[PDB]
Amino acid sequence: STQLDIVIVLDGSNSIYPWDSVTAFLNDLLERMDIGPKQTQVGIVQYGENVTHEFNLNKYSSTEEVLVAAKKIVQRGGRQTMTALGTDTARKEAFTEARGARRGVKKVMVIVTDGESHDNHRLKKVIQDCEDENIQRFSIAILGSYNRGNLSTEKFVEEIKSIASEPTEKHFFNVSDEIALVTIVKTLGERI
Amino acid sequence: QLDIVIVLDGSNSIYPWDSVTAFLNDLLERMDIGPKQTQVGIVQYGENVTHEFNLNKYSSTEEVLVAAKKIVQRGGRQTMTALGIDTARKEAFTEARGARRGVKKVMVIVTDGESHDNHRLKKVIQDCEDENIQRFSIAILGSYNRGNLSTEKFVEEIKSIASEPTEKHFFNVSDEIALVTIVKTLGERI
Ligand SMILES: [Mg+2]
Ligand SMILES: [Mg+2]
Repeated sequence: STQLDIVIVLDGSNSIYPWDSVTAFLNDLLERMDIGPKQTQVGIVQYGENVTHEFNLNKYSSTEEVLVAAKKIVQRGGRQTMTALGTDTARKEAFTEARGARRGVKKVMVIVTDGESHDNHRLKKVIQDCEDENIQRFSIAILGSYNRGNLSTEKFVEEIKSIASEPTEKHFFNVSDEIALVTIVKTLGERI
Repeated sequence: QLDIVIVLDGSNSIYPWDSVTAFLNDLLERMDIGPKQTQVGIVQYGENVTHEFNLNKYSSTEEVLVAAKKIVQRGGRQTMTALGIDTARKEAFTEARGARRGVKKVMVIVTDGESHDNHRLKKVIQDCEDENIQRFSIAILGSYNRGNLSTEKFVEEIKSIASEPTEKHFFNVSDEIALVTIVKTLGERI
């Protein structure tokens, strides 16, 4: 039966606004989980230019504690968007026994971003490494800032889709804007 | 809490071998291996039997995984399943090779053909029953189907090796490349 190690990878770019929309997403997604050492564990990493572990997989042992922490996460911002670095760091550091990962438990990564990555040339390798380590990946593309800035989103969407596990349609979410993020909580939760 | 001995048919008809090592990797990487947790030993048989490694040879999952990938196919024409199972019972499951007193013994048998020492199965299996060894048996029908051979008799033989209820302990795998698909389910039942 179930058991789950979930690491949410958050793009802290300034373009994402309002930040309340992201924390609302975290709250609504996480409150529907049974969090504990013998159940689901959640770890959160935020990236911009560099990466920060907001908290490890075994930092909190109850849904209640996680919800309190999730709300405290502040937007770190950043010039460049290093999604490959964020994902790779999550694989290499977040999903390790030292930080709480559990032997034999299913691994799930949830990536939320609102732009193409400056280190997109690393994605091919980074994604394959996650795949070899059996990390199911759900990727979320927020088209808000791009649309508000009249930027074509075609390539952006293609890039974020490439991060999602197959079948893509089930692991990739095209979110029109920040305020619409909480809208996918029900579905994402049913698929994780 | 578990002493697991995997008994692998090494007969040349099984192809590609990477399919068997992929199965081992995927199955073993989900276990917590150690002298205080799960222990794994592997035996490979053909016309003869070889202990790839004893139950207490390794004390961690990572070590087991590195060793598992190194296991080479030894081949053979004769499929001495009875000998393989019997050797696992009286040799692999001994305190000398790492077996822990009081821990549950689990055997996982993987083969792609009827055994040439089939006349010994009833006796060998009964001895396993007497010693309380839970048995999971996996029949790969790859070579048989490719060779257009009937599989009814083959499947019945492998089912007879599995502990009851057969539904829980026996697995019918269409071909080598499909072996990896039972890892999840097998891992949950052990
Ligand atoms: Mg941005
Ligand atoms: Mg054979």
